[PDB]
Amino acid sequence: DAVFGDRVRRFQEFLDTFTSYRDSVRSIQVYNSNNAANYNDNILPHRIIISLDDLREFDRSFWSGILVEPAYFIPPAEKALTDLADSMDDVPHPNASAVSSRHPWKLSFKGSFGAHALSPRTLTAQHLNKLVSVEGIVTKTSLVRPKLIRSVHYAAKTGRFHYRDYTDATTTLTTRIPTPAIYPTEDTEGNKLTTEYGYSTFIDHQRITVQEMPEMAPAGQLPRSIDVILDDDLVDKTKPGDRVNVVGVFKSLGAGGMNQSNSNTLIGFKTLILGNTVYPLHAARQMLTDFDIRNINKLSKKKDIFDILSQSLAPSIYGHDHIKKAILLMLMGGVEKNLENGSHLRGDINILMVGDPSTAKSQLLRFVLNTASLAIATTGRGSSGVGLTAAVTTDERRLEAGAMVLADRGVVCIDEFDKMTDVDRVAIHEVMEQQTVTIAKAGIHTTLNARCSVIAAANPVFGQYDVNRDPHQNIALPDSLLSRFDLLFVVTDDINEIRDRSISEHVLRTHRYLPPGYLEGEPVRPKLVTIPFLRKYVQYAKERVIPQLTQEAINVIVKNYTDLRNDDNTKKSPITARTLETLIRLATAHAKVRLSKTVNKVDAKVAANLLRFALLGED
Amino acid sequence: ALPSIQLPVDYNNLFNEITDFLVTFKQDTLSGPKYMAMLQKVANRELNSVIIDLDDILQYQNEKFLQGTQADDLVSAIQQNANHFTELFCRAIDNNMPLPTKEIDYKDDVLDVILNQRRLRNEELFPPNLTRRYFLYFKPLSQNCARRYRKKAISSKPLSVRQIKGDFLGQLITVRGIITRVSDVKPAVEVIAYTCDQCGYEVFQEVNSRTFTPLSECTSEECSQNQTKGQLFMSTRASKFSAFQECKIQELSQQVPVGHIPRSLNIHVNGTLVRSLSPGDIVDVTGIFLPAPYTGFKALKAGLLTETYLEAQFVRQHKKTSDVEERVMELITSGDVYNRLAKSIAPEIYGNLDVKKALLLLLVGGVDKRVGDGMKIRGDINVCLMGDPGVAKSQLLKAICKISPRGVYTTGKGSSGVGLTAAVMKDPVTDEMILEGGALVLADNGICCIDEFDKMDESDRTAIHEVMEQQTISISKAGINTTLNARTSILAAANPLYGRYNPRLSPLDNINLPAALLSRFDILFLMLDIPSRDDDEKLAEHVTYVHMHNKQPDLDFTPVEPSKMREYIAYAKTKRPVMSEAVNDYVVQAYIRLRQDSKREMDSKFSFGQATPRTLLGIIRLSQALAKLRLADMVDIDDVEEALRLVRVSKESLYQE
DNA sequence: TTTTTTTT
Ligand SMILES: Nc1ncnc2c1ncn2[C@@H]1O[C@H](COP(=O)(O)OP(=O)(O)OP(O)(O)=S)[C@@H](O)[C@H]1O
Ligand SMILES: Nc1ncnc2c1ncn2[C@@H]1O[C@H](COP(=O)(O)OP(=O)(O)O)[C@@H](O)[C@H]1O
Ligand SMILES: [Mg+2]
Ligand SMILES: [Mg+2]
Ligand SMILES: [Zn+2]
Repeated sequence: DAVFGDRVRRFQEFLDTFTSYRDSVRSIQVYNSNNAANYNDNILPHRIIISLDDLREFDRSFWSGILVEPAYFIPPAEKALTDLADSMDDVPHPNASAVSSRHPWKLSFKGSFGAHALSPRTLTAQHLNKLVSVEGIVTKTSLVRPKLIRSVHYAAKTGRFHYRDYTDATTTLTTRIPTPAIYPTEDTEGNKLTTEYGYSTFIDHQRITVQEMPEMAPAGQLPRSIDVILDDDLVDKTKPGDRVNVVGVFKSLGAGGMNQSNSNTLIGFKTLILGNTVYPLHAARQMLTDFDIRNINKLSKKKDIFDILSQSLAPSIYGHDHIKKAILLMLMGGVEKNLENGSHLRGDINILMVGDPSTAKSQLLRFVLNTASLAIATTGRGSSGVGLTAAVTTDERRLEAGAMVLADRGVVCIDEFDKMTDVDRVAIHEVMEQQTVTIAKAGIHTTLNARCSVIAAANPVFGQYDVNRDPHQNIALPDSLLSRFDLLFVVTDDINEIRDRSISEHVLRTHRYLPPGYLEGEPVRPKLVTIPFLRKYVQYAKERVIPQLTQEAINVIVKNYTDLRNDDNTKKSPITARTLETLIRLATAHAKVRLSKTVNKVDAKVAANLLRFALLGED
Repeated sequence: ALPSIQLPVDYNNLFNEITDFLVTFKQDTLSGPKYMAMLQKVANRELNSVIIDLDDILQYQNEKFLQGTQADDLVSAIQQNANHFTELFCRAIDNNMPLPTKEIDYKDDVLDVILNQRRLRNEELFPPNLTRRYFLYFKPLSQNCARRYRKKAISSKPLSVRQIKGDFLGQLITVRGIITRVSDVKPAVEVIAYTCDQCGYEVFQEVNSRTFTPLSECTSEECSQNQTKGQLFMSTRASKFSAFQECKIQELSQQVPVGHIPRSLNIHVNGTLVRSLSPGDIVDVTGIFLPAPYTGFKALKAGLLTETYLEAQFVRQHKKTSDVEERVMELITSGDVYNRLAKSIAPEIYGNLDVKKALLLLLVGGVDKRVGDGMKIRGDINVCLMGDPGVAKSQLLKAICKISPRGVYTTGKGSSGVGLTAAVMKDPVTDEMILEGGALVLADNGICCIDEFDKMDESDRTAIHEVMEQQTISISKAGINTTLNARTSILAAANPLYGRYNPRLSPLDNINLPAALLSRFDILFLMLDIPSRDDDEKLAEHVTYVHMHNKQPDLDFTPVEPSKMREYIAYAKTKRPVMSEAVNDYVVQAYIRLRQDSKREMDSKFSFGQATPRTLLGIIRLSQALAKLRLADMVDIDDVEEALRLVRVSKESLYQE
C-alpha cells in the first residue's frame, strides 16, 4: 500500500531520469493517434522495454526489488508508467469502449540479467517468485483464445453501467481472491443487468512450451521444458520450433497435493513463467543501415559487379563460374507477375546440374543452402513425394506440410534428385509449375502456396555423363520435367593437367586456410564482397527493385528464343515456351542485380549468353 | 461492488433516435417510410426477417447532422456493442409496429388463436419475443462509401480468423473465408411455455442460455390461489421455436501466414438466414462476435478463459434479372458472341482459339435429357487435352477453374481416387464410418480440372469412369451403401507417353489410354508443339507484351469480363433447345460415314479408335451447346457441321503434321 | 485385440 505508492512515485522519478522512455511513450501515443486519423482502410501496443541497467544505476534498491520480488515492484512500476502515459497523453474524444478500455501500459526489460538468466533445465524452485529469463525452443504452441477481464454491464431500468473486473493467477502477479467468474446478472439493488459486450474488456491468452536447447540437452536425458503464459501483444509472437529467449516471472500455482481433496499428496505445485517480454533468437532476417544501403548503391555503380558477386559465391569451389552466376540470378529470383484475371506468372528460377560423383555439386548446393536466407535441404532417396509436397495427417485429419510448402517464398534444394522416385517427381511437377500444391486425399481437398524456388542436383544415368550418348540417354528425367525445370547445367570431369593442378592448388590453399585468431596446431573453437554483405545486398535488391521489361530487351529475348527453338541444332533439352519464360526471368534477375527498375538490353543479352552456354553448350 | 461507470451513451436517447429514424427514414434519395413499409409487410406477415442497413443509418445521421442534431452516432454505436442495440431495435420495431393490413396470416396460428384467449381469461405479462415473429438483422456498412474513413479503420474490411482479436468481442465484424463444414438445422426455443391443469395458467419461461433447467413447479397465481402445487408440463405448441444451424469458416490459404495452420471460427446462424450458407464455398460474412459461456462445471474448469463464436447478421457470396437482361443484349447486339467469348477466354494465352471455343462449349454444357421410359443421358461434356509439355495446358485449366463459378482444380498425384470421388472416414466421432464428398462431389454442377491425368493411377481412372459417363456415385463401402447424384463436368490434362507425342507411334499408342476411357470423353484434343519461326515470333511478341504490360496486347480484340461471361453463360444454359429432323438425317449420315471410316481406318498411322454411340451423343451435346450459345430454341445444321469441324480439327492436328 | 477405410 504505502510501499506500493512509494514505489509508484519512485518509478515515476526513474522515468523522469530517462526521458528516452517518456519520448518512446509519446511516440507510441502519437503514432497510434495518427494511425486512427485518416484511416482509408496497426496500433503500437502500450508496452515499454525499460533497460534493466538503467534501473540498477538510478536506484539499485528498486532494481534489486524488481529482480527478486517482481510481484511487489513490477505492479507499482507499470502503474506509474500507465499514469505517466495517461497524464502526458491527450486521450482526446475517447470512444465509449475506449473510456471503458482502461488499456494500461506494460513493462519489459533488456539484457543484463546475470544469475536471473537461466535455462529450462537449469531452472530451480528457489527462483520461484523472482524475475528471470531462459532460452530454448518453442513447442506445442497452444492456440490464441479470449479471456474475460472485465464484465461491463448496463443496469436496465436505471440507466447505469456496473462493471466487474476478474482475477486470475496468470493475469495478476500478486495473489488475489479469485473472482467467481460469473457475469453480474442482477444489480445489487435488484435491477436486472445486461452484459454489454465490447464495452466489457477481454484479453488474449496463449500457452506455449519452451524446451531446453537440444544442443544443451545432456546425454541420456529428456530436455526439460517449462510453460510460458503469453498474453496480449505477447500472443502470437512466435511458433513451434522457435529458438528464443524469454523474460518472465517464474511463479507457482495449484495446491501441489496440499489440498484436502488430495489423498496421496505426493505431488508438487504447478509452476509457470508469466512472460513479460520475448526476445526471438534466430541463432533469419538480415539487417540494413543507411550506410550499408549507400555502400550497396555505390557498389551497383560498379559495372561488372554481377561478375564480382558471382565469384564471391562458392569461393571455395572452383571452375563453375557460370553456375555461380546462375545461382546468383536464382537467389535474385526475378519478378513473379500475376494477372488481374487470376493467372499466375512464375518469376522464380530453378537450377540443376548433372555432374560426376564428387563434382562438389552437392557441396555447391550446401553452400547455396547456408548462404540462402531461407532454404530447404533434402535428397532424392531422403525425400518423399508427400513429404516433399504435403502428407495428409490424421492429426481432425489435417494435412502435413511437405518441403515445398515449407519456405514457400524461400528456396529449396535436392541432392541426388535423379535418385528421387519418379512418382514423387511427378508430384513435384505440379508444385514447381503451378507454384502451388493441391491435395484431395483422405477426403481433404486443399490448395497451398508452393512458389518456393528449387535447385536440385543429380548424377547422369550412367554415373559419368557420356558426351557421346544423348542427354536424354544421360538423363533419366523426362524431358517434360526437364523442360518444366529451368536451367540444365551438365558438368563433366576432365583430365586437364593444367586444370587438374589448378584445382589441386585451390583445394590445397583452402586446407591451408588459417583462422586469424588461431595458429598452427590450434584446433578451431579479385575484389569479393563479404558474404553477410552479399546477403544484405540481395535482400535490399529484392526489397527495393522491380525491373521492367524494355522493348529492346523484348526484341532481343524474342529473337533469341525464336531462333533457338527454330535452331535445328541438337539441344540438351527441347526448346519450349517455358524456355521463353526462363529467358524473361533471367533478364529480370540480371536487371535486379543491376538494381534497376527498368530492364536493359544488356541484361537480356547476358541471360541469352548463359542460356546458350547451358542449353547448346559452351558459348 | 458493481461500481457504476459513466460512459458516453444514453440508451434512452439512442432508442428515441432509432424510433425517429425508423418512422422517418425513407430511401428517397434512392427513390411511406421504407422501414415502416417493411414493418407493414411484417404486420401482413409478408416478411419474418428484418434487415436494418447500417448504411441507411449513416444516411439518416448525415441528414440529421446537416439539419443539425445532437446525433448519437448510432451507425458507429452499433459496432461497439451490437447485441444490446439489436434488442433495442426490436423493441422500437414493436413500439412502432403497424397494425395488420389486407388479410392477416393468423388463420390457424396457435399463438394468435390462444394468446387472445389467454388474455380473455386474464380479463410484461408474457415475454415480448414470444409474440415477436420477425427476425431482426443488420446489413454491414458498404465499404464503397467508407464515409467513416478515419472512423472506418477496417470495419467493413473482412478479417481472417487469426485477424480476429478478443478486442472485437461484442462488436459487429466482417470475415472472408471458406465454410469448412455446416451442421444440419435444428430447432431451438426462444421462450418455453409450461401448462399446468391445476392453475390452467400457461407460464412462459424465456431461455437465452445454451441449456436450461425446467421449472417443474407453478408460480402461477391460480395454483398459488388454491395453495395447490403445480405440475408444470412442457407445451411445444405453446413454446416458441426457432431454427438453428452451425457453420465453421476456415482461413484462406492466401490469408494464412506461411508456416501457420489455418484457423477456423464456429458460426451460429438462426432464423431465416439458416441454410443460406453452403459448405466449401468462399463467402464474406458479417455478424456479432460474442463469447460462448460454459456449463457450470466446465466453466469452473476453464475460468476466465471463454469460448468465442460468431452470429452472422448478413452473408455475402463472392459468386452465386432485367439488369442482367440488358447487360446480355448488349453483347448479343455486339454479335459474334461465340468467337468473342472464345477469344475472351484465357486472354493471357495466345492462339489455340479452337481449344478456347471447345472449352466454352464445355462450359455451357450439353442438355441433360430424361426419357419418359426413365432413361437419362448425361448432358455434361468431358474433354481431354493430350499434348506435349509446356504448352500452357495447366494454365488453361486453372483459368477455366477460376472462370466457372463452381469449378475446382485438382492434380492426379495430389488427389487420391477415393478422395477424388468420395472417402469413407472411419472415425469422425465414435468410430462411425462416414462418407466424405470427394473432389467430384465438390465439383457437383461444376467443372473439375485434373492435371497429369496420365500420371493418375489407372485404378482411380477406372473409378472416375463411372462418374464421368454416369453422373451418380454409388458407394457400397463398409457400413455405407449409398448413391450420390454427383452431376459435374470433367476436364483432363495429360501428355503423350514418354512426355511428348511420337509421330512414329500411333495416335492411340501416344495417347496410352483405355478405349473405354477414351470413348467416354466427348472430345480429345491432340495439341502439339512444332517449331515455327513466324508462329514462334508471334507468340513471343504476345508473351513479351503480357510481361511488359499486364494486360495482354489488345490485337484489335475486346475481352468480356469474368462476371459478364458467367452471367451470359448462365442465361445461355437456361435455354435447353430441341433439335430438328433435317439435323437428324444430317447427323445420322455423318455418324454412319464416321463409323464406316473407322471400320476401314484401323491403320495404326491413322487409327484413333473405333467410333461408338457415345461419340454420336457427344456430337449431339456439342450441337446443343452451340445452340445454347446462339440461344436458338432449336439446334441448327450449322451447329452440327461446326461440331463435326471441331472433332475433325482435333483429329487432323496430328494428320496435318 | 479385432476389424477396418484409408493413406503412407
Ligand atoms: N500459347 C501460350 N500463351 C501463353 N503462355 C503460354 C503459351 N504456351 C505456353 N505458355 C507458357 O509456357 C508455360 C507452359 O507450361 P505450363 O503452363 O506451366 O504447363 P503446361 O506444360 O503448358 O501444361 P501441362 O503439360 O498440362 S503441365 C507456362 O508458363 C505458360 O504460361
Ligand atoms: N571444381 C571443384 N572445386 C572445388 N572443390 C571440388 C571441385 N570438384 C570437386 N570438389 C570437391 O569434391 C568434394 C566432393 O564433392 P561432392 O559434393 O560429393 O560432389 P558430387 O555431389 O558430384 O558427388 C567436395 O567437398 C568438393 O570440395
Ligand atoms: Mg556430392
Ligand atoms: Mg500446364
Ligand atoms: Zn399450475
